[PDB]
Amino acid sequence: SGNGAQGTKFRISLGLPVGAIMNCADNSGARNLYIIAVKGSGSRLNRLPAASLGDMVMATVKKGKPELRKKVMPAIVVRQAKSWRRRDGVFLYFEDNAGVIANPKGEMKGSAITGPVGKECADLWPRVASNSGVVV
Amino acid sequence: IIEPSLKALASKYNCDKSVCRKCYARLPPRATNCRKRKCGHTNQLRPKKKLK
Amino acid sequence: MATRTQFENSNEIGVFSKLTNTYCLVAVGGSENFYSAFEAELGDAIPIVHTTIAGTRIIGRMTAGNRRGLLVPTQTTDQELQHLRNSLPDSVKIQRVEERLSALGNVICCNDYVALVHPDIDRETEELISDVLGVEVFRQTISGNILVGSYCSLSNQGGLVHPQTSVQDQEELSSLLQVPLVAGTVNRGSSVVGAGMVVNDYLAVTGLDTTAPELSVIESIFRLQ
Amino acid sequence: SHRKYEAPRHGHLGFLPRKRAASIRARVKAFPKDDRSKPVALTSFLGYKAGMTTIVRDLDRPGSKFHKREVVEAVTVVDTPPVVVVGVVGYVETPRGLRSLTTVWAEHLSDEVKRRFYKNWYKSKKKAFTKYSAKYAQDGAGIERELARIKKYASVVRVLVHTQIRKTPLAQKKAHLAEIQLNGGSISEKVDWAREHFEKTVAVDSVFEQNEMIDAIAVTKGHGFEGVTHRWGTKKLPRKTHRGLRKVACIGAWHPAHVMWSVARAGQRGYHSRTSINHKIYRVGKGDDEANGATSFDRTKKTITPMGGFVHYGEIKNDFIMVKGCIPGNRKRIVTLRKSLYTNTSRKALEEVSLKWIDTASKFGKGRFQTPAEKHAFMGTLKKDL
RNA sequence: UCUUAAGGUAGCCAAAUGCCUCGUCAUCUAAUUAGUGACGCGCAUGAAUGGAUUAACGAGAUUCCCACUGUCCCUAUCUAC
RNA sequence: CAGUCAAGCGUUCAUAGCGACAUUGCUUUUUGAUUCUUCGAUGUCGGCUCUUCCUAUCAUACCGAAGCAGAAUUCGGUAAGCGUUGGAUUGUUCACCCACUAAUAGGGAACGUGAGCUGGGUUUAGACCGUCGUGAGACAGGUUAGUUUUACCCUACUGAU
RNA sequence: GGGCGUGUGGCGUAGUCGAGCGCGCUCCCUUAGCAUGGGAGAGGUCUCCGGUUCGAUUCCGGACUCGUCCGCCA
Ligand SMILES: [Mg+2]
Ligand SMILES: [Mg+2]
Ligand SMILES: [Mg+2]
Ligand SMILES: [Mg+2]
Ligand SMILES: [Zn+2]
Repeated sequence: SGNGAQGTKFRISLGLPVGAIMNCADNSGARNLYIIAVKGSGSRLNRLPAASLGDMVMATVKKGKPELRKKVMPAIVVRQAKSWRRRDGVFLYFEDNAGVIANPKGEMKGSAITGPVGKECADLWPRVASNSGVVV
Repeated sequence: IIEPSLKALASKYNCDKSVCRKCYARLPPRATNCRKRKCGHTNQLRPKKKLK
Repeated sequence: MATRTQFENSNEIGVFSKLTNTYCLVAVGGSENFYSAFEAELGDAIPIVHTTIAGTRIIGRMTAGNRRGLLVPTQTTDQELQHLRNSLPDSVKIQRVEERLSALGNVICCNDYVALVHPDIDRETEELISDVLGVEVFRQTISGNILVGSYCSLSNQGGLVHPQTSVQDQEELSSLLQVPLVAGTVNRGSSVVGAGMVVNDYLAVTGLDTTAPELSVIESIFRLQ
Repeated sequence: SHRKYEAPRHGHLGFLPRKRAASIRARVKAFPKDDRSKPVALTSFLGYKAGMTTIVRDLDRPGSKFHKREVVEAVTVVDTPPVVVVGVVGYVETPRGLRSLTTVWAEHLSDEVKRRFYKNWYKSKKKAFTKYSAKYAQDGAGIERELARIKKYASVVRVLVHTQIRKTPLAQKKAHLAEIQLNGGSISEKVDWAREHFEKTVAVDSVFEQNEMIDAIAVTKGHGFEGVTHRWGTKKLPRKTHRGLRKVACIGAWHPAHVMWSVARAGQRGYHSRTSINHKIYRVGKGDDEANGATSFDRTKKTITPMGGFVHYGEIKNDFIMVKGCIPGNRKRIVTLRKSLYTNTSRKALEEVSLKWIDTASKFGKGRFQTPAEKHAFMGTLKKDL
């Protein structure tokens, strides 16, 4: 995350390392996002920088519209599909990995989100919560 | 603005010093040698750089 | 007044607050300036409730409010529901909604008389809105934007809609809602106007980056003078 | 040449050597600092680790996102029967450190404590402390001269106490005996408290109370001989490695021409004595009480023991300490619970905790029910029930 | 005109043949001393020293994509000997 | 890699920051020079793994100076306590880009580390091309394929009597 | 990476400290074609920026850019 964080986030189990391809949930014309970096990740020998729900990543559009391909852009993870624990102790997970496109300040490139988003992401990014249909 | 006399009193402790050219030590304004051992008590001193 | 306020740096006030004629709702994790704006402008006549909806600081996008009633999602806990029941006046009715879309502020754009909803809501939820809020309902999209609550700001006097909206859609929605509507932007050009600001009959609260022509458009369309 | 990429050291050098502990009861290396103003009280207690469970409580942290919201936390249960005071000892302080000078015992010693002084109890004349009890049953002659000796000398007074192992479901029959420091009043008041409390029981609520941060001292679970990969956490060698891959590749340079002590090698894992600090007490339960597992919100009369008992331990018919989180040692192990060595404010050590619900489902599987009444009500009648 | 008889024709190329060289342009990628397509004063390509092309075939050498996975993040567990 | 001198630069002003013409040093992570030791043999590239050491400090702690208003930055001191990454290409060390980060500092330990691994390169015998040679053959020119042995002893270290 | 040199009009290229020609094409005239030729055109921040000079392409310093040459291990 980093700059555009609205508050802090509890540790969510990391599910999306570098090289992961997730679905592109918004209506910006991109089909999938390919994660090349995680904002705020630490440094360890041989350890891959991994992303969780609500994290801001750097991503490229591998499949989609040609004006979105072949460049790096920030993205926000909204669906994780690797099970994580909340402080009320429910273990929950979606059925796919999904993110949306944003600028470095966090406002969405698109306008609407298809499918659910996590509340740990909706609380942390208000534009995602603004364009989100259902928040769970 | 502070006051003219009060600026004089504060600058007596903050600005009216000398600086050793070798070890950057903040020194008395009428000093001849640096009080520090690491520069070897040298006499290469300059006035502390004022504003304006 | 369109009052300049931030939520700890956030220029989106409709996300973190829900303002009606009879009550106000604000998030629990708020700054002194953010609370002081609603306390000074609203006064002691109108209750301001510090609330959490479904464990989330976002309350404006989670709930849809009216002077007659308040709608909350299923995930709202019993402690939050009881606190809202105690803090709110006896006139308003609070009822949980069991519906898949579950983010009622995004789904529903409503005022005292007439409401716009997401087209794909369930019929039981539409009847629940018509019962609790006492409000006639239309299923419509604002130039293809299904999130009418996020992409419209509505009051009794007038309405602000999305900037990239077809003019034909503007007179259609204006005739359907019986209020004048203006396409405009808020928070230095942000498209999401309903998430950008809250409004009622005598007060509008917006982000600090909302510019002076935008604020003039707000006070003109909502007749706050 | 220099290492190509920097990385932190595997393992902690301050927990060396990783050998087996000397005893199964870990030693209390330090007691809380005395001040001669408080009343005379013990500094620690002995119990047996029973197992873990979950609770739900309402979190009170003014500023957290989970403020005034329910959380579920893991707690561990320590079965604590009332300990029996037999004996006191005094320590004078020399230029070579603390040194005991006398030890004065109680008169009647039970069988479970005098089994500690034997390796073959079943073939014995049981002659232990017999001439010492013969030193007793005079008026006072050989007794208060040692007691006044501890008063005249002996700047530190410690009390010999022993557990009541027969009150627990353990099959040991031989009690554990330990020294616990007294931290109240003068030396005379300490030894007067001990003399009054010979052959008497001290309960766990006399030393501990709720929302208190304490330390657990215990020997960890043993694991025998372990390779370097799990014993130290080193990186596994690649798949096409001849002569094995759960190893460390370079165990030292050419010079110095010796294996260094700081190189991770294979050996014993576990069964080390550890002291884990800052564990908050959530419940000081009473064994002479039903509805131990009930709270003010649950209010169903159930004891703290789960369905089918604690796995590998049994029942909690005595008093217990519910303490937050994990403590070292496995179940059925003696553990010494100690007061904190310092005053911690932290806005976390001062939090008042009131529980909402305690889990009493079976830990011997995926338990669905908290009480047999609830299980019977859900499932209806069965074939075995007529 | 010389040298020494004739001076590289048709084709092909930073090719398993190009030192400089990680050649220049395009493409492939977020990023390519790799790959491919072009260019050619080619250290030192070239016509049975065989040149160019080529379907099918190859436990031949090389690049990319889909599927797939403990190769890896980051290790854990089980069986036999 | 570091001094000393101070013509100059720095609006003005040698020395905030620099600094010519000179000149004094330190170092042994460069490359040479030499040939002392080893030719009845000390396993010669790089990478992976792992420990420790040095400071000529990239970051973190506390400070001094400024051509230090704030923000950002630069120079310097005590300091090695603590950290110093994920990738595309190449066998590479090196390099060059992408990106994260507080920062992506430099080095030593028989150019640490092959009875620890690997064998891409180099460096046998097969084979192809170009140049050279009448030829056999040559080429730190290019290409492809090519067996990586032994610990049960002593010490050291890790644990156990 | 370093060394060594280099840089002029739209294009090519000449200049001793006192920016010129050709070409392209701007125009007009010229002509039985197998369409030429004549006369007048414009055009540079001399790679750039400083200093010396009275003035530097012309002298010099710095930077930039291009071309060359030499360079790693076993
Ligand atoms: Mg690696
Ligand atoms: Mg090394
Ligand atoms: Mg290093
Ligand atoms: Mg179990
Ligand atoms: Zn000095």
